[PDB]
Parts: sequence; C-alpha cells; structure tokens
Amino acid sequence: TMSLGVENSVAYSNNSIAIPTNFTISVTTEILPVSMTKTSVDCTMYICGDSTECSNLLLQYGSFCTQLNRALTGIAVEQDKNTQEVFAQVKQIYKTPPIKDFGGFNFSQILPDPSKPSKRSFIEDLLFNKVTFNGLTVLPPLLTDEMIAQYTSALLAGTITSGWTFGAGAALQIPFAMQMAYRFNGIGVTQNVLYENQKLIANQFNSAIGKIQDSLSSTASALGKLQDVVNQNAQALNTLVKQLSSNFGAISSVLNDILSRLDPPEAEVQIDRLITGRLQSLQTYVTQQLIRAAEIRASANLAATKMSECVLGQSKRVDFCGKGYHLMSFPQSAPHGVVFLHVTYVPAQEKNFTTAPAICHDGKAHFPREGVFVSNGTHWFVTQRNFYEPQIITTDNTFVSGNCDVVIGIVNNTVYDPLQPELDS
Amino acid sequence: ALGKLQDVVNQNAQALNTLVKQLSSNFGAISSVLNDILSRLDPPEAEVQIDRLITGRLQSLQTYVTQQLIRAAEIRASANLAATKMSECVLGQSKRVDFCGKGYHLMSFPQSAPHGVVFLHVTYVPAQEKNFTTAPAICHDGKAHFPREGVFVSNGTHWFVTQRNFYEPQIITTDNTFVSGNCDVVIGIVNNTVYDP
Amino acid sequence: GTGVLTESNKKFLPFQQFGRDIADTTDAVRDPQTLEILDITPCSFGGVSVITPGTNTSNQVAVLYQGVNCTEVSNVFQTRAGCLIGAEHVNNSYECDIPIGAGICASYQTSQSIIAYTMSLGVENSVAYSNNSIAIPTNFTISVTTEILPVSMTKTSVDCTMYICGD
Ligand SMILES: *[C@@H]1O[C@H](CO)[C@@H](O[C@@H]2O[C@H](CO)[C@@H](O)[C@H](O)[C@H]2NC(C)=O)[C@H](O)[C@H]1NC(C)=O
Ligand SMILES: *[C@@H]1O[C@H](CO)[C@@H](O[C@@H]2O[C@H](CO)[C@@H](O)[C@H](O)[C@H]2NC(C)=O)[C@H](O)[C@H]1NC(C)=O
Ligand SMILES: *[C@@H]1O[C@H](CO)[C@@H](O[C@@H]2O[C@H](CO)[C@@H](O)[C@H](O)[C@H]2NC(C)=O)[C@H](O)[C@H]1NC(C)=O
Ligand SMILES: *[C@@H]1O[C@H](CO)[C@@H](O[C@@H]2O[C@H](CO)[C@@H](O)[C@H](O)[C@H]2NC(C)=O)[C@H](O)[C@H]1NC(C)=O
Ligand SMILES: *[C@@H]1O[C@H](CO)[C@@H](O[C@@H]2O[C@H](CO)[C@@H](O)[C@H](O)[C@H]2NC(C)=O)[C@H](O)[C@H]1NC(C)=O
Ligand SMILES: *[C@@H]1O[C@H](CO)[C@@H](O[C@@H]2O[C@H](CO)[C@@H](O)[C@H](O)[C@H]2NC(C)=O)[C@H](O)[C@H]1NC(C)=O
Ligand SMILES: *[C@@H]1O[C@H](CO)[C@@H](O)[C@H](O)[C@H]1NC(C)=O
Ligand SMILES: *[C@@H]1O[C@H](CO)[C@@H](O)[C@H](O)[C@H]1NC(C)=O
Ligand SMILES: *[C@@H]1O[C@H](CO)[C@@H](O)[C@H](O)[C@H]1NC(C)=O
Ligand SMILES: *[C@@H]1O[C@H](CO)[C@@H](O)[C@H](O)[C@H]1NC(C)=O
Ligand SMILES: *[C@@H]1O[C@H](CO)[C@@H](O)[C@H](O)[C@H]1NC(C)=O
Ligand SMILES: *[C@@H]1O[C@H](CO)[C@@H](O)[C@H](O)[C@H]1NC(C)=O
Ligand SMILES: *[C@@H]1O[C@H](CO)[C@@H](O)[C@H](O)[C@H]1NC(C)=O
Repeated sequence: TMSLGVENSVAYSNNSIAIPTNFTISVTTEILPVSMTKTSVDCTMYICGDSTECSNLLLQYGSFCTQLNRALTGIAVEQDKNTQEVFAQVKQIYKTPPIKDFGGFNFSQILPDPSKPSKRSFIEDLLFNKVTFNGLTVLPPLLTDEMIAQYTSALLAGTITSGWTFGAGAALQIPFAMQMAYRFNGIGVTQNVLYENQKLIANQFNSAIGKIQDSLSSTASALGKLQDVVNQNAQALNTLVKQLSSNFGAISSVLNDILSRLDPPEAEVQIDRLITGRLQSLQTYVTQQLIRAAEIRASANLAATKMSECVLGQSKRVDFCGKGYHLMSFPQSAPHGVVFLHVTYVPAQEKNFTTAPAICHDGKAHFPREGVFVSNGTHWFVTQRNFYEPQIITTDNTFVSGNCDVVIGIVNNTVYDPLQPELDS
Repeated sequence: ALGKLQDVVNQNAQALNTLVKQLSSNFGAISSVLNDILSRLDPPEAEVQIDRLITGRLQSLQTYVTQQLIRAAEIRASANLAATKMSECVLGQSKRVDFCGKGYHLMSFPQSAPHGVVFLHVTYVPAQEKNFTTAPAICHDGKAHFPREGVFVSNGTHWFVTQRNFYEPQIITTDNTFVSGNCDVVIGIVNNTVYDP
Repeated sequence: GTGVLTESNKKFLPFQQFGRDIADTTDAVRDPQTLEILDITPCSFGGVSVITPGTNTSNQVAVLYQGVNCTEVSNVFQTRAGCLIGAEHVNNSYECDIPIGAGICASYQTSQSIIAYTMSLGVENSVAYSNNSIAIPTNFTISVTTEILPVSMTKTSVDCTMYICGD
C-alpha cells in the first residue's frame, strides 16, 4: 500500500509562531512542450501511390482527402504559432554587456556560448543532447533552433540587465543586486536582507545552477515530457505506415500486385477494399493528430503565460513559477519545448516564538504596521513575517486602535517613543 | 484585426459547405441524387445503389460532428480565457504580466463583437527614461540607510530618493529611509547626509 | 513498379530474391539476369506552394517545391524547405512577411519583385548595464490596446435522416 507522505503534526497553539531565521535560494526546472513535428500526408499518394486506377476510384469519395490535408496543414501552422507565442515575447534583441558585474551572480551556464556554431547556452546544449517516403513528409519549423536560442538569449539578457521593465516598456537598466532587492520586496522580505546576505544569496544561486547542470548532465530522462511527445508522434506515424500492409479483405495489400495480376473489372474490387481501409486509417490518424495538437496548443499557451508572468515579471500566484516564493525565472530553449529555471525563496531555519496579536502600553492597543510581535522568552520585539529580524517595539513600528478590552490575546508591554529622549534632553 | 473572429466564422461555413457538397458524391452509386435512383430502378436494384450513398453520407456526417466537437473544445478554451479576462481585467486590476495587455494594466473595457468579445486594455507605459547614478544604501553616521519605498538616485552631484516607476526626486530624510546595520556589509554603499526633520 | 533503381550494398543471401519495407513494399530486388541487388526508391515528390502577394497587389508569384532539391524540377534558390523559384534571395533581413520555413520568409519589395530572405527577430539593443547606473522614466504614456477573443460558434442541428435519406 503506497505511502502518501511523512506524517507531521504542526506544533500549533494560540500563542506560538514559527519564524524562519534563514533561507535557501532554490532553482527548479519546469519543462513544457511548445510544438510538435509538422507532418503532412498526401492523401492520394498514401492511399493510391502512383496509381491512376486507384485514384479514379478514390475520386468517388468526394473531398475526404482535401479536408484531411486541410486539417494537417492547420496543425502544422499552429505549431509555428505556438512557438512564436512562447518565444517571440521580446520586442528587441537584448544582449548582455561584456562586463558581468552582476553582484556576484553567475549566469555563464545559461548565457550563450559564442564559441559554438549555434550560440546556445551550456544548459541548452545539454537539453538538446538529452532529447533524441509513402506520401509522408516533414515540414521544417519556421523558426530555426538558432532563432529560438536567440529569443531565449534576448529574454535572459533583458531580465538580467533590466528586471521586469523590458516586458512593460523600454528596458530600463538597473544593477542586478538592486533588482534582487526589488524581488525580495516583492516576496515580503525587507531588502536589507538581500544586501546584508548578498554573497550568501549569490553563492546559493550559483550552487543551485550548478546542481541543475549536474542533474541534466547525469539523469538522461530529465526531459521526459518532450520525449513523450516525440514518441507519440513516432508511434502514430509508424502505425499509419504499417496500416499499408493490411489487406482489408483484398487478395494483396500491394496495389501493384493487384494491378499486375488482375484485369480492371476484378482489380477494382480489391482496390476498393484497399481504399476503404487506408482511408479509415488516414482518418483515424488525422483525428488523433487533431486531439494531440489541441493538447500541445494548451501546453504552449501555458508556456507563453509562464514566460510572460515568470520571466517578464514576478508572480504572486502560488506554485505557478515553481515551489516557493517566486524570485525570477530564466528560459532555456529545448527541442520542441521550453525549460524554465525558477529561482524561488524558501525559508530555511525556523524557530519557535511566543506571539501576541497586539500590545498594551497606556490603555491603547498597538498593532504592527508591518510584521508580527514575537517574544524570545522575556522581551518582546516586532519582526518581519518571513525573516527573523527582531526590533524594539516603538511607535514607528506599530499603530494604535482603541483600547485593550477587545483584543483576544493582547499582552502588556512598553512601546518605546523615539521623540521622548530628544524632548527630555 | 478582427481576423480571429472571421476565421472562426469561415471555419464553420467551410465545414457546412463541405457537408453539403458531400451530398453530390456518388460513393460508388450510379447517381448522387436519391430520387433519380428511386425513379429509375426497382427496389431490389435501388437498395444496392442506396446503400453506397448511405455509407458515404453517414461517414461524412460523422466527420462533420467530430470536427465540430474538436472546434467546440477550442472555442470553449477561448471562451474560458475570455471569462477569466473579463473577471481579472474588467472587474479588477491584474498584476499578471501581459494578461490584460502590454504594459502596467490600469483597466479594461469590454465590447461585444459577433460571436466574440473585444477588450480595450488601458495600460501605463513608462515613456522618457533618464540615466542616474544609484546606490543600494547610504551611510550617514556609520549606519546603512535603505529606501522605504523607492531607489536612491544621483543627478551627478546630489543624492535623492525617488519612486521607482516615475522620476520624482526628493531629499533623503529619516522618513524616506530606514536603518539596518553598519556600513561594512552593503556592497556599493555611498556616503551622503540623511536629513532629520 | 515505378521508381529509381540504384546499386545497393545490401547483403542478400543466395535464396533471397527481394526485400520488403515496413509498409510491405518491395524496397530492393535481385536482377534476374545479372544477379545484383538493386535498391528501389520513390522517384521524387512533394507539395507545391505558391507564394503570392495579394492579387490586388500583383499577379507575380513564386513557387516552392517542398522538400525537393533544385535539380529535380529565372531565380532558383535552395532552401531547407525545398526549392524556391521566382524569388530573389537577398542578403538583407526583414520581418517575416510570408513564411517559407527554416527561417526563410518571402515578401514583395522593390521594378518590384518577390524576394526571399532570412527573417530578422528584431533590432539589436545592448542595455547600458553597470553596477551603479539606473534608468528611470521621467514621463509616461497611456496605451489602449485591443484584444479580440472568440466566445462562441454557430449552433447547428443536423437532421440525420433528412441529410442521408431526405424524404
Ligand atoms: C544560512 O544558511 C547558509 C547555508 O545555506 C549558511 O551558510 C553556511 O555557513 C556555514 C558556517 O558558517 C558554512 O560552513 C557554509 O559554507 C555556508 N554555506 C554557504 C552556501 O555559504 C548560513 O550560515 C546560515 N545562516 C544562519 C544565520 O543560520
Ligand atoms: C561561472 O561558473 C563557471 C562554471 O560554473 C566558471 O567557469 C569555470 O572557471 C574556472 C576558473 O575560472 C575553471 O577552472 C572551470 O573550468 C570553469 N568551468 C567552466 C564550465 O567554464 C566561471 O568562471 C564563473 N564565472 C565567474 C565570474 O566566476
Ligand atoms: C531576549 O532578548 C533580550 C534582548 O536581546 C536579551 O537581553 C539581553 O541579553 C544579552 C545577552 O548577552 C545582554 O547582553 C543584553 O544586555 C540584554 N539586554 C536587555 C535589555 O536585557 C534576553 O536575554 C533574551 N532572552 C532570552 C531568553 O534569550
Ligand atoms: C495588563 O495591565 C493592566 C493594567 O496595567 C492590567 O489591568 C489591571 O488588572 C488588575 C487585576 O484585575 C486590576 O486590579 C487593575 O485595576 C487593572 N489595571 C487597570 C489600569 O485597569 C491587566 O491585568 C494586565 N494584564 C495581564 C495579563 O497581566
Ligand atoms: C542636481 O540637483 C541639485 C538640486 O536640484 C542641483 O542643485 C541646485 O541646482 C540649481 C540649478 O538651477 C541651483 O539653482 C540650486 O541652488 C542648486 N541647489 C543646491 C542645494 O545646490 C544640482 O545642480 C544638480 N546637478 C546636476 C549635475 O544636475
Ligand atoms: C565614507 O566615510 C567614511 C568615514 O567618513 C570613510 O571611511 C574612512 O576611510 C578613510 C580612508 O579609507 C580612513 O582613513 C578612515 O579611517 C575611515 N573612517 C571611518 C570612520 O571608517 C569612507 O571611506 C567613506 N566612503 C567613501 C566611498 O568615500
Ligand atoms: C516548537 O515546539 C514544538 C513543541 O512540541 C516542537 O515540536 C517544534 O519542533 C518546535 N519548533 C521549532 C521550529 O523548533
Ligand atoms: C490560549 O490557550 C491556553 C491553553 O491552555 C489558554 O489557557 C489561554 O486562555 C488561551 N488564550 C486565550 C487568549 O484564549
Ligand atoms: C544612458 O547611458 C547609455 C550609455 O551608452 C546611453 O547609450 C544612453 O543613451 C543613456 N540614456 C539616455 C536616456 O540618454
Ligand atoms: C563596479 O564595477 C567597476 C568596474 O569598472 C568596479 O571598479 C567597481 O568596484 C564596481 N563597484 C563595486 C561596488 O564593486
Ligand atoms: C488594394 O489594397 C490597397 C491597400 O492595400 C487598397 O487601398 C485598394 O483599395 C485595394 N484594391 C482593391 C481593388 O480593393
Ligand atoms: C542537391 O544535390 C546536389 C548534388 O546532387 C547536392 O550537392 C546538394 O547538397 C543537394 N541539396 C541539398 C540541400 O543538400
Ligand atoms: C551575399 O553576400 C555574399 C558575400 O559574403 C555574396 O557571396 C552573395 O552572393 C550575396 N548574396 C546575394 C543574393 O547577392
């Protein structure tokens, strides 16, 4: 019987609060299919390959072939539409400066490699390494892998040099550590936490990126969702081709043997059976392809939404841009898909404290302007909610509302007045 | 610009036309007109020619209905997106990037269109950016000061604190900033005087 | 059959007279007189696309033979999508106007003719990044943009018996 997880009772009480004293910078990988192979099937060639006797019999079925061709063409066009929507989200082609003074953060393994013919990143090369004549043709995608790599490079450069300003207007430059301070504000952490732990945070980010590289270079089946799409398309085409060996009640499945051995009056009877069977096979293939293409389009719409809301911005949606408090995201092109490296903030080392909703000083109830009241056992401080930074409770930390006869759990403590010593002195 | 709607219309029309044209196919019969078969042949021979038409036309109807199901699923996805956009752009103000247009979403207005909706997304776009020197913090008395809301900027000689999305420089005071620690940690910290009202 | 016969390196056993493919088509044969193995391949085939500006604009068109080399088939240009005939390849790069494939797009431009090119992805823009420089907007614009979303399709009911067996 499977285990649903490790049981864990939360140490809940009416005056106990756990507050993180540290953090970790997580970098998680999310892989989304964006497009699939653009296949085309010449319906007449597949059913009646180079046979006029069979073609004139297939003309009796109306326009069944032309609408199968129309459906496949629509699928092939929407594949390019999917790729364009996901990756053509940057109006200008941004490139990072030759100076990499990004506050100690190292993006060398996600930035392009000029040495290689295709200016892919190291991780993009890992991704592209990890994913592997009967009327059937494959149409090349409109955007080459070099163009998708250029789009991802432009998105990465815009994010790294300007933050989220390039997705709203003109890309406005800002030092990267100040951008990370903006992200820390956006997740509810005061920005002095970023500045005072800048080297630690940068080291954690670099280590997480290195772990991404190691995992990709080690675990072969990392891009299983892309390989699943590739295998599905391969299986569909293999079934379509192998259906050409079915007799469907004819003497032979080879149209040329039937035409060589039989006269037209008897040959037509067998050719009709072959036409019926192969037409059914083509229709089944095209319907399955339409359903699969709808699934791929849904995946690509999700990928474009994630590009916009995680790479071009900082998302407040929970678990939309990775597990944890989203800081930023980096796109990496993958074969027929995209990879998002979600940098998130994970509180790390929490400690128990005694807490109160409010505090009484002079018959007035005080509440934190920002943060929560905590006690280390004897003294009361006001800390920010996602990081333990205790501070003396003053009249700038808090605000008053009414008296102390209403709040449930209110504790007696003194609220320091910064103006009092100045006035007394 | 209205292509997204017209295409849908076209698609529907096309499908129907195809279906109608499938009634002019013999499917192996001597004629694609049923009265011609009935008016010329006896039932024993009429049934043979009618079965082919029945098979072909049933296949055509099944094709039409399956295509309609797939297209209806696509239209359902589009309409769910349109309802989410109505909720989050017309009935609110979205922080989601590029969900209610390109820029910082201010509001949205709906307009009915044939078989569709049009959203007029009003967004805020920064226009005329200037370069400034900037610091992550400021040192006054061995204490590091950080902006409560905004960024420290310098026009070359003097240091102000401005809001981040619009240049409105202001004097750096103890009300614009907050203190946390000393000046031995913050990388890039600069010396300036913090005013005390 | 029909196709192209080429000398093959397949190592037929003495008792084998032909080989078959997955679709059960004869892929190779043994010549009955000079007992050599021949590979049989389909001659050459592929779709034919017509690249046109609006007939309102011009009646001049280019033709793409999809997935065919520029030898089986003015201006002849070998693309990865196939052979393009009637389009003048240009070393400039513009926005994609009519997509051909593999990064190649076609447009009608200036004496006017259809040209093919490698499409541009946008204008290069190196952001003036440094560790103490910040760009801050001093003004703003209010932009109203239109998004069009389909909501419904036409509700159709088909009388099965009247469509198939009308009266
Ligand atoms: C917060 O956690 C980090 C690790 O994520 C701690 O940094 C480690 O500190 C130890 C001892 O000083 C070193 O041996 C490690 O090399 C450090 N790791 C890294 C990645 O720098 C940090 O000390 C923790 N801070 C608190 C207050 O607990
Ligand atoms: C960013 O990280 C890469 C590797 O993760 C660093 O490149 C390494 O540099 C050291 C010494 O400079 C070499 O011994 C390694 O062989 C390099 N590895 C690779 C994969 O190139 C790079 O120096 C880092 N950037 C900065 C600014 O420190
Ligand atoms: C709770 O915090 C207060 C304030 O930090 C602690 O009181 C201080 O303890 C340190 C211990 O070295 C002394 O140096 C300070 O002079 C004390 N200040 C005051 C105002 O008392 C207190 O000990 C802490 N309590 C617990 C249980 O950790
Ligand atoms: C918090 O302080 C207030 C006042 O300092 C306390 O209220 C006193 O309660 C006692 C016991 O009932 C009365 O005899 C006093 O008259 C009250 N003082 C006033 C000014 O009303 C209150 O009890 C304290 N709370 C706790 C939990 O100790
Ligand atoms: C940066 O801004 C400060 C304050 O706005 C400028 O100082 C003022 O410059 C004006 C010039 O018209 C003088 O009239 C004021 O008397 C100056 N005030 C002070 C307190 O110096 C400063 O010139 C600006 N520097 C640059 C390079 O633009
Ligand atoms: C900001 O001011 C402080 C002090 O006013 C400067 O620190 C002094 O630096 C000099 C030269 O390095 C030393 O001789 C002094 O002893 C330092 N004084 C103190 C109190 O630390 C600091 O260098 C200034 N920062 C900048 C960027 O000019
Ligand atoms: C808080 O106290 C409870 C007491 O049962 C303990 O189980 C829990 O681990 C404590 N939390 C922390 C973060 O130490
Ligand atoms: C909190 O829970 C304890 C549990 O014994 C109880 O004694 C106390 O009265 C509670 N506090 C409030 C404000 O109800
Ligand atoms: C900011 O500095 C860069 C440095 O080259 C310059 O290109 C840019 O034009 C400057 N910004 C403005 C608004 O002039
Ligand atoms: C910013 O980069 C320059 C490189 O020209 C360097 O000299 C300077 O020390 C850097 N600033 C900080 C705060 O390290
Ligand atoms: C051809 O297009 C132009 C603009 O693209 C338009 O002004 C003109 O009316 C069009 N011609 C016709 C016959 O509609
Ligand atoms: C077309 O054929 C020639 C020689 O037959 C060959 O050199 C060329 O590479 C072929 N085209 C492509 C695109 O490979
Ligand atoms: C493009 O420039 C190259 C020179 O590098 C030249 O060989 C080639 O002929 C040019 N292309 C055209 C279409 O003129």
